[PDB]
Order: sequence, then structure tokens, then C-alpha cells
Amino acid sequence: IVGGYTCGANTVPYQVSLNSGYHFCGGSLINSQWVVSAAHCYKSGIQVRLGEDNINVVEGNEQFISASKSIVHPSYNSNTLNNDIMLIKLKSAASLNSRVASISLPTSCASAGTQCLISGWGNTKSSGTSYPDVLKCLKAPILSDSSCKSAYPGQITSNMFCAGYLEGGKDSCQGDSGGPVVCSGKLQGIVSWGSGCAQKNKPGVYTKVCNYVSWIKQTIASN
Ligand SMILES: NC(=[NH2+])c1ccc2nc(C(O)(O)c3nc4ccc(C(N)=[NH2+])cc4[nH]3)[nH]c2c1
Ligand SMILES: [Ca+2]
Ligand SMILES: [Mg+2]
Ligand SMILES: [Zn+2]
Ligand SMILES: [Zn+2]
Ligand SMILES: [Zn+2]
Repeated sequence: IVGGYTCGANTVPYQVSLNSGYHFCGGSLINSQWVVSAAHCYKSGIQVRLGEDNINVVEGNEQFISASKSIVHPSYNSNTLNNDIMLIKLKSAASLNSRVASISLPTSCASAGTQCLISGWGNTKSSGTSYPDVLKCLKAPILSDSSCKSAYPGQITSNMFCAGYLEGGKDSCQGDSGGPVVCSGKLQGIVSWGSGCAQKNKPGVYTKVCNYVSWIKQTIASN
């Protein structure tokens, strides 16, 4: 997250860190047994870590659980990143508490203008590499589809939305990938892609979760 702030330990209790020997992507807990992340974060051998704040120190509120299965969206296109969402089932159900909680899926989509909270342990430098150990947060509004499409002509589909600042300076970045974009209490987006990070007129692009609620509900009930 570039231009964000330190969230504070466990202030984003539905945030997960996907680890395959090191943190490589974020995710969101939707119920005690399932996590939603991005399909471009797909790997074999994933351990999900809940209750994290400093991912390099065992501070006492973590739960490390292995995934039993991953389901990448059936229509995910790795070239365009369209339908960039994946579901991960945990081997054991997580114990939910104040520090580990699930986020709700949306009943409708959110309007341009709505402020959201984006978080993750991704890169914090636009030009450079600096990876934080504690969770970083960023509040950004959803941008109109028109400014999103002008920034990325022919690359935006109806399953994506941009959020951010056109002036640059604040954005999610690699490492934040798969993470949550929560607006008004609902998980509205998944950190998906962008052109570098925090560049002027290059906002972040997020998977539009409201278009996948029936697929998610059906998939988890049948697995
Ligand atoms: N080595 C790894 N463990 C790793 C993990 C995730 C990655 N994801 C990318 C990316 O290159 O695919 C990537 N994910 C992005 C998310 C947001 C923005 C943005 N808002 N500017 C840009 C991004 N670039 N490379 C990655 C490398
Ligand atoms: Ca920790
Ligand atoms: Mg994240
Ligand atoms: Zn990138
Ligand atoms: Zn990359
Ligand atoms: Zn990524």
C-alpha cells in the first residue's frame, strides 16, 4: 500500500496473509471455513494466516491453517485478469473472535464516490521496494467507470472497477494482491492490478465482487 498508514494491530480482523514459506498475497475471511483472494495469487501449497499484524513476529493472535482446496473462477483470463477471484477452503474452521472475524458479502454493488478501506502487506514505494511487516491501510473512493476506462482503454470489463486517486501517491501495490476493498461494511473488491503503483492517472483496478455473490455462495455450499 503506497501513501497509506499503519492500521493498528488486528483493526482489520477479516484480513488474511497467504503464505507459501513467506507472505505473497492477502485475502479475506468470509466465514470460519472459506477465504476469497485473487486468482492471480493461485499457488499450490498455501497456508492461510489469520490474526496477523506483524507477519514476521508471532504476537499471540495468529491462527495458521492450511488450505484443503483452491477454486479459481471458471472464466478467469490470466492475460486480461478478467474474473480475478478464487476461493480457498481451510483444512479446519478458524476460531472467530474479536481479532479474527469474517466480512460480509454485498447485497448490491457500490456507487462511484463511496469511500472504501483497502489493506495489505504489499510494497509501500511507487519507485522502489520497501515491504512492511505490519498491516497498512488506505482509504480511497471508487472512481467513475469513465475515468477508469480512460486510464486503461480497452482493458476494463464489467467485472472490474478502479479506486484511488488520479493524482497518484496513494494505491494498493503487488503484495496487497487478493486483499480486501471494504466499503460500507461489505467486501466490494479484491486487489487485482494496476500500472506500477501510485502513478498519476493510473488508479488501482479491483475485481467487482458484487458480480460474483451467487457463484461464491453456490461454490462454498457444494464444497
Ligand atoms: N512474488 C510474489 N509473491 C508476488 C505476489 C503477487 C503479485 N502480484 C503481482 C502483480 O504484478 O500482478 C500486481 N498486483 C497488483 C495489485 C495492485 C496494483 C496496483 N494497484 N497498482 C498492482 C499490482 N501488480 N506481482 C506479484 C508478485
Ligand atoms: Ca504475527
Ligand atoms: Mg492485502
Ligand atoms: Zn504489478
Ligand atoms: Zn508483479
Ligand atoms: Zn498482485
